[PDB]
Amino acid sequence: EYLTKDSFSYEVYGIIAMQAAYRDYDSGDAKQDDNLGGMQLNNESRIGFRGKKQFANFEPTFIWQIEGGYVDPSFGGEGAGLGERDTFVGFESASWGQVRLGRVLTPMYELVDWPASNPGLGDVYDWGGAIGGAKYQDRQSNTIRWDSPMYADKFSIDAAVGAGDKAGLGAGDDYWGGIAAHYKLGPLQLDAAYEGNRNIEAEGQTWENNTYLVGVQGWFENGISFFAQYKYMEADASNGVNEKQDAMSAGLMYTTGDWQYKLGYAANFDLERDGKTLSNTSDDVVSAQIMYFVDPSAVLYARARMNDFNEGLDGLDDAARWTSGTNGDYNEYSVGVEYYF
Amino acid sequence: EYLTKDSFSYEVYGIIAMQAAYRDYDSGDAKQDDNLGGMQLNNESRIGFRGKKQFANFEPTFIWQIEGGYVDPSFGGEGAGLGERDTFVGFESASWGQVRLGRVLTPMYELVDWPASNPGLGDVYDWGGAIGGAKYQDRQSNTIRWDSPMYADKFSIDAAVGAGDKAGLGAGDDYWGGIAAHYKLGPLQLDAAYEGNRNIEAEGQTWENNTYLVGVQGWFENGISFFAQYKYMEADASNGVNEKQDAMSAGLMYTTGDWQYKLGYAANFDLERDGKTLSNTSDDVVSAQIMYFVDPSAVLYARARMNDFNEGLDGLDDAARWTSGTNGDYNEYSVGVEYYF
Amino acid sequence: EYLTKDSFSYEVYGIIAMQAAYRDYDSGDAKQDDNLGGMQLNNESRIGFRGKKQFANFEPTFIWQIEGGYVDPSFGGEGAGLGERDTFVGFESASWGQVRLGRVLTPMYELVDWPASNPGLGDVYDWGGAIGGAKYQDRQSNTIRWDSPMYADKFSIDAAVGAGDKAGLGAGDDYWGGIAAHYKLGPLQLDAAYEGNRNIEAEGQTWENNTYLVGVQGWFENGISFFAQYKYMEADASNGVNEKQDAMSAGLMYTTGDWQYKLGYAANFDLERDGKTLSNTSDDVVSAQIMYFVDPSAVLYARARMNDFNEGLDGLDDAARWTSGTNGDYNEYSVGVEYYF
Ligand SMILES: CCCCCCCCOCCOCCOCCOCCO
Ligand SMILES: CCCCCCCCOCCOCCOCCOCCO
Ligand SMILES: CCCCCCCCOCCOCCOCCOCCO
Ligand SMILES: CCCCCCCCOCCOCCOCCOCCO
Ligand code: NA
Ligand code: NA
Ligand code: NA
Ligand code: NA
Ligand code: NA
Ligand code: NA
Ligand code: NA
Ligand code: NA
Ligand code: NA
Repeated sequence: EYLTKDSFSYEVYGIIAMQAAYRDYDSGDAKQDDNLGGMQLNNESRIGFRGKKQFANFEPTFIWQIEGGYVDPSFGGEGAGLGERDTFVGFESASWGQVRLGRVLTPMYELVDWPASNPGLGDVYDWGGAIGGAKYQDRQSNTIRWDSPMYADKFSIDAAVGAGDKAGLGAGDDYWGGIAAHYKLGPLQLDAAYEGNRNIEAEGQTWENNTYLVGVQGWFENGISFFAQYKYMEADASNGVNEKQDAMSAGLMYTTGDWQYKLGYAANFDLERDGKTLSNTSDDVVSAQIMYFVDPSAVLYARARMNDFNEGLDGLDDAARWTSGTNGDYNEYSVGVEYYF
Repeated sequence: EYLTKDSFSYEVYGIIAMQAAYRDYDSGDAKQDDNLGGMQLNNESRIGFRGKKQFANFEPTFIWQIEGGYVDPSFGGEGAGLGERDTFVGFESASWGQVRLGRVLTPMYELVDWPASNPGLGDVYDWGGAIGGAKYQDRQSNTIRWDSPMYADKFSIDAAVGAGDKAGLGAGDDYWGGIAAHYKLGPLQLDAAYEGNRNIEAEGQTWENNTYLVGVQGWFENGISFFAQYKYMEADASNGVNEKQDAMSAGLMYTTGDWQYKLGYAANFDLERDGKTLSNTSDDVVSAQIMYFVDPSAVLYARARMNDFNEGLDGLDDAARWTSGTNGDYNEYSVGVEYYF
Repeated sequence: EYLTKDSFSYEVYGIIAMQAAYRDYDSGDAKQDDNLGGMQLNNESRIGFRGKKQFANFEPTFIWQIEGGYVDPSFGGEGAGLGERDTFVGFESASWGQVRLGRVLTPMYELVDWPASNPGLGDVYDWGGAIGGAKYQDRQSNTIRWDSPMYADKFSIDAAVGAGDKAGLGAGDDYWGGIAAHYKLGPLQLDAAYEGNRNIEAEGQTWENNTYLVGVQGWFENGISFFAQYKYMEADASNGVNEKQDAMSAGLMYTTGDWQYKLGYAANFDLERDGKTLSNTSDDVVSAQIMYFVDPSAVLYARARMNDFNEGLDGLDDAARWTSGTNGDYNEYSVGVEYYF
């Protein structure tokens, strides 16, 4: 008659996240600036379901999750389905960690996103950049991913392979594989990652991409913390063209009582095609944030950032290649709340 | 081990609503009548999640809600995302009421919908009418809305501002602001509202709209209740054209034991453009309903209505302006159930 | 303060289902084979809500359900809305069974799907076939369905009528009706069903379809179980053309301890148009499966199947008629898990 934790085979969880963001664009076209700029709300709130089950006849515990998408992001319409964010089944056991099948972050993307896309560094460092093909996937369906245990309390590995975007619709044979490693050393964590994408169809060619990342995170007792990463992207097209572009991201934090101050910087350097530097193909971003720990489950923040994007380039089909800079440079001021349950 | 109300940081709620609706169209084209008319089911059922949190370091209580859309409405395909209906975050405190950010009803729209679009008066009084620009938003994303407390147990105010439909996609600079007030006087409630829409792009112009509303609702001890509203819509286009149209809606109810009888009527009067009446631009609807209070949480109803729409007009670009009458006049018989938990 | 079953007016339920499926196509075009074939994950996981209410003033119990769609199927993108699968309201009472309004399986479709489309026989026997018009609906909105009680513990009937696919959007006047009956006697069940579709618009004509089904299922105590069905499809177009096609499906199972071995076969025979057999319009599939009962609430399985589809035909507008064979023959190896809560 009376319920316990065991009465249910699932848990609802949520991230309630609302940002009010004012953008000021300087694209060169005043109408486009009026259109893209101004105040919006960016509602990144999402609901998920998850659970576990010890099957009677198999030792590794079954796990599963189904996570909804952002319910009303800026620049988009209302509503999200279930299964748009990390959504998987899997198994776990103490001695070998976990394996997940479904829709998860790639090992490389996970590091690109956290720590290195925060606060607002993502237009440059996440999906920014000018390279052809596919530098990496991000959250990707049709994936198998292994997460190792924390060996000797210090070292862990994440490895995955998956189908590409066209392959997932029965429209291509693209695929990828990736791996990351993490090592904890006193106040530091060292990070390294790789992703290779193959059979990528774009601009009339087939591409292979290889992306490499090295990074550090540190947390010191006097309240200073930081991160830094360097990311190296290479791409080869089936007509013989080679491209390379590198990038970096860094952040510095000072935490005192219920406050975190943060500065962030990220940059993509000029792209190189067949040994030649394409001028003005770099991007950068500077960001400042103050965050208040309003509760153990929530934060309030204020943020200011300035994005200075590349001036454009063509792809290998002689048409403009789309980048995060195609819509122009902008600055943004924002405030927000996030709450976790 | 045993659960309480406090074990969860969310509540699921729902409105389970099904209507079987038979429409008989008289559009002037027999094939169109056959297509638009006939029996459908209108499943307006929806699920929502909501909760609150007292943040340790902030006095006003945090509130949130994520509401799904109608799961299978008539004239539409199956399935709704989370966040299609009222979906927001906010804060509340006894002395100042509540503030919500996200997707909510405008102050004007809320009164236009309830009481004045029920039962089935909405084709005329909600989204019906012939005026250019945007007479008002309805449920709108990118909104901040304040709801005052009930001052002196009599008077309350709802005020809001938000981004327009194009601005929410980064495709324009439309916006709007609105306010409503409610005053209790014996068995009556008096209502007034305003909305102003700006930078609305349509028919090759930019438009400003101003809409005003005044109303009454009454509930008497002998079982009679009623509502009546008058609504005045004005619009100015950037080429100098002015338009005006007004409207009304009224309803009379008799409640006895577990039954409510209801008659409803709404009309849009002829539109005026630059001081000249456009003939046959009016609409009206008459509706009758019997409702049974089948449970404290539910109702059953039967409803009959007749819609007589305008005979068409052009917009300022010399093409037909779409209205709720464009698909033709129709009558409708329906039965339904609604249940709340 | 403490919660019971009665504290909630709804239950969450789910089917967590993941299949890893490798397809090898032989379409005649090596690029198309590369595109459609390869490994995908087919995530058929879904979440639902359901509940009941005894209304104070009505004896038949109110029932409802809202079921989400597959969260990330193969050949499709991520995310599903609530209300994509069986989503309805209804009433139930011991003496007359249940009545549902909304989105449910048709009586014919329910038998076509289970037992007769498992394991992987659906390309041929569910949506396969070459006949014009609409052989039957499957899961359909705008439906009323009655499920009788089990009379004398042996005999039951399911009957339904509904609006068609165009009618549901206000774009046509299609409709259907169907019925099925089941008789249980010792270790056998006999099945029979019918569906008639009317006013179906396709290929420049209006169609009527009539589809008939007879079947048997058996379950014996020595671990042998089986099913077999015969399905007869007839269609008449408004220009006088008659089409007929028949089909079958059968399966044999052997269950011992926690294992089920299964073989399945289904076929569509050559279609006949105006008394003439259209050569090479048949399809068939053979499938083998081993299933392990890993828990009382879950299964693991491995499956191999070979599909051999028709070589194409034209519809009555002299263009290719789409069938489940249009993309070419393929074989498939898969493994999966399903778990129910
Ligand atoms: C980007 C890297 C940021 C590094 C932040 C500083 C980390 C720690 O600095 C404080 C050093 O702690 C040792 C204290 O040294 C002073 C000791 O003086 C003598 C008293 O015993
Ligand atoms: C302690 C680490 C210090 C690292 C300093 C290296 C900074 C590199 O800055 C230049 C990279 O290019 C980014 C600037 O791009 C701006 C956009 O350019 C407009 C036309 O491309
Ligand atoms: C508080 C009592 C409210 C009394 C409501 C009376 C409403 C009168 O009916 C108006 C509907 O008129 C329908 C057709 O008339 C068209 C004339 O156009 C100009 C409007 O004055
Ligand atoms: C369409 C033809 C498929 C026929 C397969 C029938 C095989 C079933 O074997 C039954 C023999 O049973 C011997 C053992 O009986 C144990 C008690 O069973 C009670 C009835 O299930
Ligand atoms: Na804008
Ligand atoms: Na939005
Ligand atoms: Na991708
Ligand atoms: Na119709
Ligand atoms: Na519908
Ligand atoms: Na709007
Ligand atoms: Na493929
Ligand atoms: Na998929
Ligand atoms: Na259908």
